[PDB]
Amino acid sequence: ATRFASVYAWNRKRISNCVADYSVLYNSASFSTFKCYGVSPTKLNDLCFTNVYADSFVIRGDEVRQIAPGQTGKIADYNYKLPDDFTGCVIAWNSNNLDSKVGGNYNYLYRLFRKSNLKPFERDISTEIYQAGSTPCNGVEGFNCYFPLQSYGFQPTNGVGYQPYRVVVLSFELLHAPATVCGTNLVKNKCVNFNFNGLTGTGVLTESNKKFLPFQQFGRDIADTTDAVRDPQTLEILDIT
Amino acid sequence: QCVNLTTRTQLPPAYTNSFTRGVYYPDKVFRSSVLHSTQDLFLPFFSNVTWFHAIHVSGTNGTKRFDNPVLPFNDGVYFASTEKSNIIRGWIFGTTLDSKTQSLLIVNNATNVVIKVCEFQFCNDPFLGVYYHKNNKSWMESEFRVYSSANNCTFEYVSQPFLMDLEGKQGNFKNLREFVFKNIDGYFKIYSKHTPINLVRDLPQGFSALEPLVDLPIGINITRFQTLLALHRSYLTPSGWTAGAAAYYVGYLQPRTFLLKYNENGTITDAVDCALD
Amino acid sequence: IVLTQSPFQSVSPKEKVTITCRASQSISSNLHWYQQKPDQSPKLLIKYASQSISGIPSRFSGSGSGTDFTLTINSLEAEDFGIYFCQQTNFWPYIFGQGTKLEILKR
Amino acid sequence: VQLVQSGAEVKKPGATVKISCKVSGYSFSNYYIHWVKQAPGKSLEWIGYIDPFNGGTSDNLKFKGAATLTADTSTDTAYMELSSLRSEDTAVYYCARSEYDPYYVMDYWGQGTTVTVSSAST
Amino acid sequence: GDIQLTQSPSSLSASVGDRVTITCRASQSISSYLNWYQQKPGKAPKLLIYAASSLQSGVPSRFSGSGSGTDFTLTISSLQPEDFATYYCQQSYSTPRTFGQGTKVEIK
Amino acid sequence: QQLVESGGGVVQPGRSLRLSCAASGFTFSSYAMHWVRQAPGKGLEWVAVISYDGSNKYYADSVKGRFTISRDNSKNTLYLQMNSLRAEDTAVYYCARHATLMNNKDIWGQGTLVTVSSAS
Ligand SMILES: *[C@@H]1O[C@H](CO)[C@@H](O[C@@H]2O[C@H](CO)[C@@H](O)[C@H](O)[C@H]2NC(C)=O)[C@H](O)[C@H]1NC(C)=O
Ligand SMILES: *[C@@H]1O[C@H](CO)[C@@H](O)[C@H](O)[C@H]1NC(C)=O
Repeated sequence: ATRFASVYAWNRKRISNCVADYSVLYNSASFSTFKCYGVSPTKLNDLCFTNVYADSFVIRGDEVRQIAPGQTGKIADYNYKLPDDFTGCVIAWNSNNLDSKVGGNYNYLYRLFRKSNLKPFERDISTEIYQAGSTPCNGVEGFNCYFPLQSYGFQPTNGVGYQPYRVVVLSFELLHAPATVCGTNLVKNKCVNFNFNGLTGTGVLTESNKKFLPFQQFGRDIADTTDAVRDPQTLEILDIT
Repeated sequence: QCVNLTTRTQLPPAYTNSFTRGVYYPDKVFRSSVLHSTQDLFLPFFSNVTWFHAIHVSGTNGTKRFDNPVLPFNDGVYFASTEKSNIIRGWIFGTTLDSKTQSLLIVNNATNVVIKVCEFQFCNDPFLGVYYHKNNKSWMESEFRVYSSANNCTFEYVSQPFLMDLEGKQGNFKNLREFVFKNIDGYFKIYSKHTPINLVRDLPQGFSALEPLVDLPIGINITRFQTLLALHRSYLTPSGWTAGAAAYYVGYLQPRTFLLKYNENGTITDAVDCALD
Repeated sequence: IVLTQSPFQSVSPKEKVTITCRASQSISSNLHWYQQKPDQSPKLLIKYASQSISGIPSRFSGSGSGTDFTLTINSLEAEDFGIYFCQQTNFWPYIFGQGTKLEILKR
Repeated sequence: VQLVQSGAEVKKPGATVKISCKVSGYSFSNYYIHWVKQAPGKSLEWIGYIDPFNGGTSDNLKFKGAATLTADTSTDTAYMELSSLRSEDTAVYYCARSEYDPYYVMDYWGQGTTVTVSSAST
Repeated sequence: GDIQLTQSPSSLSASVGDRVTITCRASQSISSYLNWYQQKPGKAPKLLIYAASSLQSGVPSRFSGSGSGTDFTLTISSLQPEDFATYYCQQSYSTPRTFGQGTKVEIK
Repeated sequence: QQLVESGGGVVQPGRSLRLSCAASGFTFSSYAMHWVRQAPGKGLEWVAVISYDGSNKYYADSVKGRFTISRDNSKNTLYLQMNSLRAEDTAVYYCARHATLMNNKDIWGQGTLVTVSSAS
């Protein structure tokens, strides 16, 4: 994606009803800090999910160690909060060639103060004035009270510890809902056990000229046996004897 | 938005008789020249079907009658229309017809129908407004003349347009278009068909087979609904609304046992209800 | 994002040796150079490709140019030599140097 | 200052080996841990890095041993479980102390732990 | 009542390479909430120091702020031929905000 | 990034003149905004605030003329109507912002002349 927001207004994208391309995640290998939880990253290729939350933002190259489930520091204190029990992966890399610009990057922001620690996964777009001391400022700025938000300072003149990371966080769950997001060569005329689309049986699969209507799946015979099936990957009419 | 023109009209719902109608394929399984029998929700033959009119000119001058009510879903719903010039797009299917429940919002906005399962706020007189943009000379569709709020949305999908024209035919087709809507077991499935009809209004004796379009995770009970409309604006003449005329057919489904006769190519022609007589 | 090293580097005491770490396509400036004594844990010679860890004598340097990263040691001694490594930086996994065995002649 | 690695292993093919890297001499939650393999006659190979305070697995697929690293924070130990042992999994296993911040050296290591995967007995 | 400012001197005709200390004094004890502005007459007031002790982008350290409480200091150093303009201090402690009367640094 | 102002002009005393100032580059919405006054040869005198992040309006009691201030946030614009005029207010106005130890957002409009006189 071309434009991640900051951490005070981080973008969240509920994703379901598709398939996971978890291979090139590991084959990317241009990513600085790439960690996971729940069960092993090699294991998560097939072990799949009801409903995932993909939320991303941009933070500093020093504060990214604050991003860890159950730590402290500003980004996890007032900006974006991983829960106490977490499943997903933290994906983190540098985008110094895009974000930090000569003449100064000050598009990005964050919240530096709030009158409590932040509830998990809940953003804070309320840019009203917090009153640290008791003197009421009441919306306008003043004394004992500060502005809530602050920018980052990004230029390519920064060191490597001050480079912008485009941290995308993937979070997962499991429910009464099914695994809506989830990650064998055909043998002709061979007695072969099989499964097509969950349909299971044992037969001799052949080429067959009986002609389906497109939406259809099975064929059947007089006896309510499963007579003929269509190969889902390459549409073809396959008998079952 | 929520601009509204109830224009309530009297008179009894004009009924009709579906002769052989509303027989879809209740499976993907390909069968050839066999008699298959299942007991499923259908519109039973020789049934009372209400020929409703969304917009109805009864001539003196003008007098366009906007009657289309919110209608209960009951067990299941059948739908049929001709509409050589489309004025119909989608349906509002839901329960509260409001927030607090999900909303099934089918918009066949040209050309990419964007099916929507969301939580909306549907107005008192919802329908799709159409106007002229003046930028790129294109007729847009204002979609919030239907509903004010769109938020919380649970599901979204896009497909090739279910509603489709052919025309050039100066009639003699009418492009009779049928859509069956059945909500079960987490799958609300849509069916369709397109048929020529030369008769003035009502339905012929032929059989109409409806394939399932998409089988979608809906998970909501829909007890009530209303159709949607496409209207526009006019300019000074002795604002403009109610483009053309609009009428359609509605009937409710019901569990019945049909015997299904497939053809050598699996095209069902003859279906017979068991409980009919 | 794979790095390439030269197999063996044959020099003598007092001469300077340069052992490249050459990464396909883009490089990250940081790099980590490793001295492996036979059957012994390689010890990090160069960190960040601009600094050497504490206690490492000053003949040891590291650097990079373009797609290259050089391990360059001046005034070699027969005590010093051993197989040399680099490590890639970031880019998901770090591919460690294939290794380059430093031989020193004149014995 | 001290990463002490459990004794060498010898396991039959397809079997499992979990090796421990014990820590002392620094602050164990202030540093990530890399696990590095080196085969016979061959080079360093990084299998994964872990976090002491949380999961940190970013296992390069490389040889797929379903590898999982676990930190036992009480003893300041890091663990490496390697299953489906294959005839080329016979190699020395280094654990490598990394910085908690995006910096990633290993300045101090364990000594190595050899695991031999062979159908032949010891 | 209001918070009075005291900007001294209200003008200082200066020369090349000077180090001018334009003082803004306060009637109350203000923590650091004082600023500084560049205004050539007819321009927009370009902010120079924020919180009385911090530099600004585009403005090098030839300007340099310090002070707290009542006493605030504009530390202009190595006075440049473009720096000769009408300048201002600024409270943000309470409401109402007042600004200083201005100090015009100008070529001798 | 940029601030634009409504047109200044010569207005008879006692009248009213709404002041429009639209933003660009970044929104008005997340910030406050101010108005200040510069009479010719006179110092910059603060006038009034706006505070959108709640809702509150503060005026200078030095020039306490009920110069009303409110928003058009969706156009990133701000409206202060010149009420109860008197001739010494004849000056240029600026749209303003204060770096309150946190931000560096002090952005200033171009400046337009309000004139309070019976002679055009
Ligand atoms: C279907 O939606 C209807 C709401 O319209 C729910 O039916 C209601 O059930 C309660 C009893 O729990 C009755 O008192 C109401 O009269 C019913 N509504 C109507 C309109 O009659 C029902 O809960 C939903 N379906 C399921 C399976 O829960
Ligand atoms: C249908 O309606 C007609 C009146 O138009 C009535 O005579 C008949 O009994 C009804 N039958 C059914 C099945 O609703």
